[PDB]
Amino acid sequence: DVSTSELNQFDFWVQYAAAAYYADDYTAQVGAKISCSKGNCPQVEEAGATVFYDFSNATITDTSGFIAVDHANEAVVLSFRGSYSVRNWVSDAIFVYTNPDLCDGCLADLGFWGSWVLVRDDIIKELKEAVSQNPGYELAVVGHSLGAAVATLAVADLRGKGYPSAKLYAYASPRVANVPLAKHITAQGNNYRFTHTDDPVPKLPLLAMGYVHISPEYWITSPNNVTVGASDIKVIDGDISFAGNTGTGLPSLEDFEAHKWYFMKTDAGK
Repeated sequence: DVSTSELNQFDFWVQYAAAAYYADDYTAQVGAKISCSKGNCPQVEEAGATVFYDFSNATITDTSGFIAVDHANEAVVLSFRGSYSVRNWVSDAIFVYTNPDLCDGCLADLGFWGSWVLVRDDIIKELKEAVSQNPGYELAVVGHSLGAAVATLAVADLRGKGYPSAKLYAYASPRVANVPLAKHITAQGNNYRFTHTDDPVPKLPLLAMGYVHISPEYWITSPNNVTVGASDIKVIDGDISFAGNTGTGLPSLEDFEAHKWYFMKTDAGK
C-alpha cells in the first residue's frame, strides 16, 4: 500500500506522460497550454501548465516530447514519448549494450541511450534557460513506455550535469541498463518507477540478459480500466526474478493490454 498523498502524486505526474502522446502538444508553439483532447490529462490542464519547448518525432527520430512549466506545483517538466511501435519491440526487438559515460562499470541499452543523446544538447541548454527563469522550481522528468526508458536515462544524466535533485516518474519503463547503472540511479534517489500487473514491457530486457531495474518498483496490482486505490500499489525493494511484475512470469504479448493502463489510458492521444 501507499498513502493517499503518494497516490495523488502518482496519479498526477502520469498525465504529463499522457500529454506527451499528443502531436498537438509536442508541436505546440512556445507558450501554448498543454491539452489532451481525449480527456486524459485533466489535472495537468487544471494547473494551467504551458509549453516552453518541444521536440517532434519525424523521419529521423521516434522520440518526441516537451519542456513545460507548472506554476501550480512549482515544477519544470521534461516529458518524453518514445516510439509507439511497442508491440513489435516486445515481439522482436534485439538489445545492445553501450557505455554512456555515466558511472564506473555502467552500461546502458544502446537504443534508449541513443535516443537521449540525440536530443540532449538542446534540452540541456533549454533547461538551463527555463530553470533560470523559474529558480525555486523542481525538475520532474516523466515518461511512459519506451519514453519512460528515455526519461530514466535523461534523469540520470541530468543529475550529473547540474540537476542533482531531478525527479523521475517512469511509468511502465523497460530496464535501461546493467546492475551498476541500476545501482547508481537507485542511489541518486527521487525515482518513481511503475509497473502494472503483468505488463510485458517492464519485463524487458530480461534479467538473464544482464539488465536490472531502478529500485524501488511501484507495482499497480489493480486491473485495466480500474481506479487505483491506496491498497492497489505494492512497493518492491529489489529487482529479482520472483518479485512484482517480473515475478508474474516471462513477458507475453497476450498480456499487452496491461501496458496501457497506468492510472489512466496513458497513450490515448497517439
